[PDB]
Amino acid sequence: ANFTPSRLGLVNNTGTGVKDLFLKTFAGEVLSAFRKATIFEDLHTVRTISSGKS
Amino acid sequence: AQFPIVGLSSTSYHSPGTQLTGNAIKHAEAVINIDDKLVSNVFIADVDEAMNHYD
Repeated sequence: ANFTPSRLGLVNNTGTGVKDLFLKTFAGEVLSAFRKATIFEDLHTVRTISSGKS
Repeated sequence: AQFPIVGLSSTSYHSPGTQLTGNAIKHAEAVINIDDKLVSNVFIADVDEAMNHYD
């Protein structure tokens, strides 16, 4: 301990929190709810029609 | 829009020595106010469009 640093995150020279002049930043990854296992979309017969009600 | 209309006259005998004054031919007009806007509209859903077999 031989130096007196210039704390550039302090609001003045008369504080305790050496942070709080810095910013909170986006991490880069956004979380979201998981996708439930859809096992019945497959394992059945699928057909497509172009017109009609049944 | 306004349509003016004209037409009248008269005929009489004259006595010498007197001055003719005149006879008035007065007019009128016909006006045609413009009505509101006529419309005709319809709404077609896409369910019926998809379930149909003609346009």
